[PDB]
Amino acid sequence: SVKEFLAKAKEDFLKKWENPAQNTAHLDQFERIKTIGTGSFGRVMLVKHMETGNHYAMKILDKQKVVKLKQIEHTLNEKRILQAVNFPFLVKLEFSFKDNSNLYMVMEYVPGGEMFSHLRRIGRFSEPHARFYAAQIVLTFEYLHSLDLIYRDLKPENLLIDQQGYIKVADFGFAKRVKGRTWTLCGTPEYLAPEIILSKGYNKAVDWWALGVLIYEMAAGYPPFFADQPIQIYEKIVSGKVRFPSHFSSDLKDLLRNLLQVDLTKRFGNLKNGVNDIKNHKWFATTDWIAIYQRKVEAPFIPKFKGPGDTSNFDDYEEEEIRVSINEKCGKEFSEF
Amino acid sequence: TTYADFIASGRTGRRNAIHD
Ligand SMILES: C[C@@H](N)[C@H]1CC[C@H](C(=O)Nc2ccncc2)CC1
Repeated sequence: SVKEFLAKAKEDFLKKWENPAQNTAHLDQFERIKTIGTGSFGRVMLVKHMETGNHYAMKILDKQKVVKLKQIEHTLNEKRILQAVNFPFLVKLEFSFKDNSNLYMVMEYVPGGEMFSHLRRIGRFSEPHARFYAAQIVLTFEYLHSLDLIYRDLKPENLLIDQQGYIKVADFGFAKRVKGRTWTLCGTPEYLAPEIILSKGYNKAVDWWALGVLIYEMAAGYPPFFADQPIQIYEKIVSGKVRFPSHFSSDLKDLLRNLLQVDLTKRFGNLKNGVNDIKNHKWFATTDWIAIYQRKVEAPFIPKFKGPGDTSNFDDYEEEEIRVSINEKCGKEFSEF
Repeated sequence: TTYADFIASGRTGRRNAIHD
């Protein structure tokens, strides 16, 4: 039934992949309220659609800044992928468009904040709390990978908490549809698999390593490999000696040692049994995968909701103007956007 | 403790992606 879900899901994805939605709104349809996020390229603002009174989150990219950062192809990936996908724990793209200066992706507004902010504040999550979120990521990766998509930037910063306490994965700036291997050095230092650091040519397994990093960080309050400067972090990763907090259950550790596995023939998610190596782990024995999918499990944490359009679950950011030049920038580079 | 080492570090804020 998982096989059957995913085959129908692939058919859905393919139609949208081969014929992307394009130019489905305009900047002037929106009232910009507040900047709720930055990076890894551009910024994301709470906006309000006049015609429905709905709130959305609008990502804006400056086309010239994208060109300078050699993110053209990645930005086209991001929008082409995001418009095509559909899964409960993936943030939804409602509209995309562009003007002379910028690209815009209007997503659904997820008011609950980034997981990062709650994780840092509270300190760490209990194993049950972390498992609840981890299960969501497992199913989301099961879904993306079945589509040949690699996500390539899992971290708490990219995981939004909705009004029901479930996750939306946001920021597809490095997501790529690739069947074999790929080589681009991208991701976030703490979450890179050794094979990326070592410039080897890698695949969807980097995402399962990054899951290992996440689970550990959710449970411990800090990541498995940290230092003040990325090079020091890479050194720790390629040694691969990870220390677990004494509070980690023996199941948690054993999950993590199979996810934070330098050896691709042994790293879970990669093997002949695929994602079932994760799903049937003992750390996950209490997990009801169908109930997680259907959003029937009771969330361990439900964010405060002060109203529609409330942004108090996000940090405050410097506000930048949206400049729209009279001359078209980078027309040809972004023609399919 | 490891917690204290982390909290005193420069990377407890939002971490940017890298690229070459
Ligand atoms: C840290 C960066 N990789 C990036 C993570 C996702 C974030 C976002 O889209 N937030 C958001 C979307 C929808 N609703 C509320 C917030 C933008 C900043």
